[PDB]
Amino acid sequence: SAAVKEFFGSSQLSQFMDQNNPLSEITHKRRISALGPGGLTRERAGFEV
Amino acid sequence: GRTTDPVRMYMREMGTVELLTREGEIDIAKRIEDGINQVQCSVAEYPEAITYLLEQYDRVENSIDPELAREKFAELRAQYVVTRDTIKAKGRSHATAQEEILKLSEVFKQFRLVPKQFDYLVNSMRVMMDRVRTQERLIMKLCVEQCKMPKKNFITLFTGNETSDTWFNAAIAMNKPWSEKLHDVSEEVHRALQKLQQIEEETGLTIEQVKDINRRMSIGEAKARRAKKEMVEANLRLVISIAKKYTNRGLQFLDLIQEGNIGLMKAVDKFEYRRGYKFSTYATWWIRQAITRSIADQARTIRIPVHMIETINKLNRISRQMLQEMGREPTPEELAERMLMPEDKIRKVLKIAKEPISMETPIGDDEDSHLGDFIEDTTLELPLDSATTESLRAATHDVLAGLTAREAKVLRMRFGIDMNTDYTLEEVGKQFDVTRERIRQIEAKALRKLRHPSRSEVLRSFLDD
Amino acid sequence: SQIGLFSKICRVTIKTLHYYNKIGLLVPAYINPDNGYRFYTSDQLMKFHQIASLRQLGFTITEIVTLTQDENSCHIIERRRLEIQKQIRD
Amino acid sequence: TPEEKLLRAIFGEKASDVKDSSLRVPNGVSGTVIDVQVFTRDGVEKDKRA
DNA sequence: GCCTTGACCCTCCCCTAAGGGGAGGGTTTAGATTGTGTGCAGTCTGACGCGGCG
DNA sequence: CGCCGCGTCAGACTCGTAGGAATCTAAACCCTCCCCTTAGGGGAGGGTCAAGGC
Ligand code: 118
Repeated sequence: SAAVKEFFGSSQLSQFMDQNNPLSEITHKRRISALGPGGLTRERAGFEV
Repeated sequence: GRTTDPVRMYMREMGTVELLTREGEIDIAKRIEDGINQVQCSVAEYPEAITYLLEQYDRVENSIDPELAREKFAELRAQYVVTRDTIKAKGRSHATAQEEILKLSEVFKQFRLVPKQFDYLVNSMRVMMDRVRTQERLIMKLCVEQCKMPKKNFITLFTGNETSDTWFNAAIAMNKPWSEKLHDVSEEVHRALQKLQQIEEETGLTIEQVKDINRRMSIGEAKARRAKKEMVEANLRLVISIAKKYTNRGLQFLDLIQEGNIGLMKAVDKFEYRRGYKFSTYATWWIRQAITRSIADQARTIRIPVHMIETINKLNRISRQMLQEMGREPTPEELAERMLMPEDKIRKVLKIAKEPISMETPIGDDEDSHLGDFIEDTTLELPLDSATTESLRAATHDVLAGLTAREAKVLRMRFGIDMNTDYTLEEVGKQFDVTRERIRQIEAKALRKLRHPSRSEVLRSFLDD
Repeated sequence: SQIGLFSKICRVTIKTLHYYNKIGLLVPAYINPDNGYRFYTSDQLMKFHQIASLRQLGFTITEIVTLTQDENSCHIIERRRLEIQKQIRD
Repeated sequence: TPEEKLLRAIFGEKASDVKDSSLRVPNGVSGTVIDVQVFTRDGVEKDKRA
C-alpha cells in the first residue's frame, strides 16, 4: 500500500489537473514528457534532443 | 589500500580469526576460570591490611541450610588462625607458610564466578599498593633537582637491599665528585622514605615480598584478560549475523554491530561451561538485548520512554490483525474495545509516533524553494504596538503631574511606574510612618480625582483594547 | 521469598506491604544492599496473621502498633468497647 | 505593564480568559456566500447548523 | 483636613487515614544458529592542475 | 622530460501554484517518586470598613 500510494500521490509524472477549459484537459491528458524517473534532466539535456 | 569504506575495512580485519570447536571453547573457558582463581590464591597470605573475610561472612549476616551456611566457613578460618601463627618464623617467606597457604589455595579453588565482592578485596590493596609506588616517586622528584647520578646502580640496590640507608655508602665507593654534591636536602629523602617506613610499620612487611608476589598476582589478572580477549575475538561473526535483522530502523549497520559487541563482551563474562550448553545458546540473549536497548534509546529526534515504545508496538500489532480480518482500518473505538484501555488513552497514544520533517524539503515543481523559507518568526512585536506603548507612557507621565508631588510619589510606588519593582502598603508607609489605613485613604483620593471628566478623556483614548 | 510470592501467600497487595514497611509495622527479614529487594520468611506470615486479627476489630494503625510492641495496655480495648456501644446507638 | 495596570485601576475594566481566532474575509475580496459545510468528529456533539 | 484604633475579609498553600494508580528507571533470559544487500546507481561538457608511469 | 588519467570547479534574472511528507515486533519482575481520594482546619500575608482624636 505504501509503494502504490507514494507513486500515485508524490511522483513527478502525477500532476494536478489543468481545468480552465475543455481543451485544457484534453491537452493535459495527451501530453508526452521526457523528464521523470528514468529520463533526462533539464540541465543536462543538449541541443540535439 | 584502494578502499575507504569502513564496513569493508572492518569485515576484512575481522576475518583473520578461526572459528572454535566445542572443545576449544571449553578449554578456553577453563583457563579463564583458573587464572581468576590464581589471583584469589595470590591474595591469600597478604597482611591484615587487606579487607580479608574475617567477618565478611558476618558482614552479610538456591536456599542452603543455615547450619550449612554457618559451618563450612569455620573450616577455612579454623585452619587459618593456626596457620598464620608462623608469620614470624624465619622472616616473611617461610616455606611452611607457602605450603599451608597454598593449601588454603587448595581450599580456595572450590569457588567460581561471583559479583564484585571478590573485586572489592583486591581493591583492598589497590588503594594501598600504588600508594607505595607513588611515594617512592616523591623521593625521586626530590633528588634529580639537586644532583645527577646513574640510576641503574642506585635503583638496582634499592630493589635489592631495603635494610637501611647503608646502600648510600655504595655511592661514594667509585670516588667521583657526584657522591655528596648533594647538600642539606638528604633529610627530605629521609622524610619521604621514613613516612613510607611507617607505612611499612602499618603493613609490617617489607616491599620486596609484597611486590614479589604481586608480580605473580599480575600474571593471573593478565592471563584471564588475554583468554577473555581471544574468546571475544572468535565470535564476531555471530554478532554480524544477528545484527543484520535490525536494519532500516533508525541506526546504521556499523552502529548495530558496535552495539552488539558490547553485549557479547558480557556474555563472555557470564558464561559457565559446566552446565553443558554451547556458547551460542547463551550469548544470543545478551547480543539481542544490547541491540534492542540501543534502538529504543537512540534513533529518534524526540526520545520516547521504553514503556511508551512497548505500548506503541502493541497497538501496531493489534491494528495489523484487525486490518487483515476486517478489510478496513479500525476506528479507535474498535481498538479500544479489544486493547481494553480507556478510549482517551488510545487517542493520546496516536499522536506521539511522528518524526520531525526536514526544513530542506522541496515544496514545488522546482528544487530551489524549500519548506523552511515560509516559516515566520512569531515572537516579534509590531511597530504600531511599540508606538502605542510609548505614547501611553507619555500620556500617563503628563496626567501624573497635575496632582501633588507627595500624592503622586505614592502612586509611583504603588503601581511600580518608573521604578525597579512594585511595593506594598506597609513597606511604603515605612518611609512615611503613616498608618496601614491612611495610604488606602489617599489612594482612594487620587483614583477618585483622576477619573473626573476634566482629566480622563486623554487616557480613555487608549482603553479600547 | 520475594515480595511478589509473599503477596500471594498472604493474599494482600504490594502497596500494602510497602506502606507497612514505611510505617514500621512489618519489617522484612533481609533487604538487598544494592538492588533494594525485600525478602520475607514464615514468621513474617505468623505476624501478618496477628496484624489482620487485630485489624478485624476496628483498631487503627497506631493502636495496633502500640498493642503489638508495647505492654498489654488493656485499657485501650474496653475504651473501644464504648466507641462501638455508642456508635450502634447512633 | 505598570501603566496599563494603572489604567485598569482607574477605569476598572478587566480582560477575560479567551481570545478571538475567528475566520474573516481577506481584504479586497467582496462576494456572496453560496455554500457551507460542517465536518465533526465521531464522539462530538453535533450542532444546530450541522 | 491628618492620623490612629478595632473589627472584619479574601486568597493561597499545606494537612488530615490507608492506601491506589501511574510514570520512568533498573536487571536477567542456558537446545543451536558464526561474512551486507538494495529485485542499488551507473546518466553532461569544457577547462585546468598535478601525479605516476614510461 | 612528456603524455595521459583522474579529480575538482562552473553553468541569467524577477514573478505564479501546489496537499502533505509514506515498510520496519520482547517479556517478567522489582524500585522510587508524585499526585489522588472526605469535608473541612489552620495560618500567612495582604487588604478593607467605620468610628473617633487633633
Ligand atoms: C522476535 C524475535 C526474537 C524475539 Sb527474543 C524472546 C521474546 C519473548 C520471549 C522469549 C524470547 C529477544 C531476546 C532478547 C532481546 C530481545 C528479544 C529470542 C532470543 C534468543 C533466541 C530467539 C529469540 C522476539 C521477537
